Order: sequence, then structure tokens, then C-alpha cells
Amino acid sequence: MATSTAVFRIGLSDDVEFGLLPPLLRRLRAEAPGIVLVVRRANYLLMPNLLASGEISVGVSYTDELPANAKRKTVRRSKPKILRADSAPGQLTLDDYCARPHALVSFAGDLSGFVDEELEKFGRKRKVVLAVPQFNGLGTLLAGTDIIATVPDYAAQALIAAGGLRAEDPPFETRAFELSMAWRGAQDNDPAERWLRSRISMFI
Amino acid sequence: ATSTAVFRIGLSDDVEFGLLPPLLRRLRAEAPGIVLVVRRANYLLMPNLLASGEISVGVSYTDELPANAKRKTVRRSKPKILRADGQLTLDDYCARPHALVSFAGDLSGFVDEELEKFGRKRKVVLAVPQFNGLGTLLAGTDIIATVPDYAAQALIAAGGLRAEDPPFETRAFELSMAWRGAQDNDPAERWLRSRISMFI
Repeated sequence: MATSTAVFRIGLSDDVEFGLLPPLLRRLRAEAPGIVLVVRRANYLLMPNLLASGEISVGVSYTDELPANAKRKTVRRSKPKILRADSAPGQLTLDDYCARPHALVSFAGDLSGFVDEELEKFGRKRKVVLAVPQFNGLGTLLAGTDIIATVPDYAAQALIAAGGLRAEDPPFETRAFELSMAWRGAQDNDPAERWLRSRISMFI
Repeated sequence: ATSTAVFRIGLSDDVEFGLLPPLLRRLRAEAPGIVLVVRRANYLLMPNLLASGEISVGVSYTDELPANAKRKTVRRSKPKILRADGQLTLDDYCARPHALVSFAGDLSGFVDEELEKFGRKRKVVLAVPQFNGLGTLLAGTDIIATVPDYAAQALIAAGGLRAEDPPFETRAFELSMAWRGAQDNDPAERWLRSRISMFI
């Protein structure tokens, strides 16, 4: 692989890109200086599209369902986290949660999510005032407001690292998709792709 | 001011990164009850979201405009070079490795078209979809990136990088706001386009 000038196309969740990419880039550069990396944005909705269409060979993303012609590997289990920016003492109760306005990380413009689906089961609801298509930058949008966001704990970690937010366990149970490495069945055999995937796994 | 309506806007990665926070602060200050949906769309994907009705207004580099649609320039082009290592000469610029940001999966960008006019070329070694975290990405490397000035301002504010003017020029980073002609009369939509235009 040292003499390779091949171009590689991978898909990454926007939060995963912060931690995975810098150490990864250094490894491929040092051992395969001719290879070019193209990173596409990935989420659990675009993930089957990116694989089935050929836009990426492998992705590291939150994943829900994948095409039948796709292999996958869990890289990290997720639990939900509440993010807030106000200064009120104490953890949010369920009543507090349902009364405050919410920011939703929605990858296709929906104003409701799985949290709303779960709250509806118990006859409760919430008001979403903001839908954003990514995780990063969310702290700049919540700052100085009482808007709260419900995100996977991996995204929460990166957003807490960005500063200005508090993280807590939600006052109820909701979904949190796994972080996965997923690739298409055809490329399980490929040595160049096996090599890239083994290099990604060296850092996550 | 008392509006509680839902607005759906499309923004490229550079605009969502550097300009959405000031825009949102101003939108919420005037109309605290509005609901905002932001869709991510680069300069090639944007027109599809406008034609399909997924958004009512988009902000991106100049692209294809669907039928019935209108556009207006909202910010002039001012690119900046970012570096983590004096000012870079043109020969240094064409010799350093380049990271390309959010060009829909391609290995070419606007700068490649500009350099060709001098019979020059560059080497793109990396393509990423986001501007946030570029500092930690270029840290300890000779890789440079060429971003719009509003993205450079936010990235320099986080520390670790230096920003310079490029050794050539380009209108290619001009921001244009596009919308459908059917919504050209909606007072709520025209309020929104008015505020986007003002707060650039």
C-alpha cells in the first residue's frame, strides 16, 4: 500500500470526524503518502444511500438499518444525554423537560423525533423550536437560552468538550443508536479496503 | 414579531458554521416564537431542496436555479488562506498540500479553476465536508485550506491558525440567496429573506 495513489471515499458522522480524522490522517500519510482521502457526511438516514450508491466504501456513523449487502461492526454503544445551557440548579424533571423548548438534530427536516414518539406513548409532548442537521455548533445555538437538546452520549462528549453546556441523564428512557462501522459485502474481500478499515479501527 | 410560524432554510456548511449563530440570535430577538428548520445542502444539492419544497430559501455559492426561482447576492467573495505552520507567496501556495472543504465529494474546487488562469496547479490531498475542527485537522502539518472569510474569522477565534489573503482573486465565494417565485409574495417569507439579507 506504500506505493498506492488510490483515492478512498469514507462516510463519517460529524461528531466522529473531530476525534477520528486527525490521528487517522497522520497514519495513512506516513505509510501511504500517495493516497487521497475523501470524507462524506454520514448519518443513519443517508448511510444506506451512501453505501448502495457507491459514494463511500465504509462509514463510521450512527446506524439504524443497513442494506442486506452490507457488513457492519459495532464500535460504540450509545446512551441518550440531555444538553442544556441555563444556570438553574438541579436536574431536569420530566415536567421540566416537557415544558422547555427543544432543539432537534434532524437529518431530513422533521420537527419530531424518537423522543416525541416515546413521549406520545405516555400521553406527553414537547415543543421543538429548532431543527439542525448536525451535532457540532449546537452549543453556540443553545447558549443564553433555555432550549435543550437530546443527543447520543458520544455527541454529548464532543459538545461538552466544546464548552458552555451541562450534560445529564434524561428523566425518561429513549432510543440511542449505536456507533457502527459499516461497509458493503462486495468489499469485504478487497485488500485495499480491508487495509483502510483496519486503519480506521486502529483509532476507534 | 408575534409570529409562531415554521421556516425551512437551506445552508451550506460554511454558512451554517460561521453565519447561522449571529443570524439565529437576531431572528430570535425579533420573533421569539418562530420555529426554524435548517437543512444542510452544499452548492450543488441546494437547488434540489428548493425545487422539491424542502426549503423555502437557500444560501450558497452560485449554482443552478430551478424554474420560477429567483436569486440575490447577499455577501461578496473574500477568501482566506488558513495555515498552522512571513506571508505565503503564490509559489508556496501552489507547492503546499491543500485540504478541500465541502465540495460534494470531488477533488477539485474553485481555486483549481482560478489557478488554471495563470497556468498553475495545486495538489489536493484531502477532502472533508465540514469547516468546524479544521484547526485540529491542520495542526502540526503544512496542509493549508482556502475558506470564506466568515469561516476563517470563527476558525481563527478558536486559536491555532493564521489567516491571510490569497495571492490571486475570485468572485467564486460570493454568497447568493435563492427562493421560489411562488413565495415571492408571502409577507412572512419576505420578512425572513429580508432578515437573512440584512444579517448576511
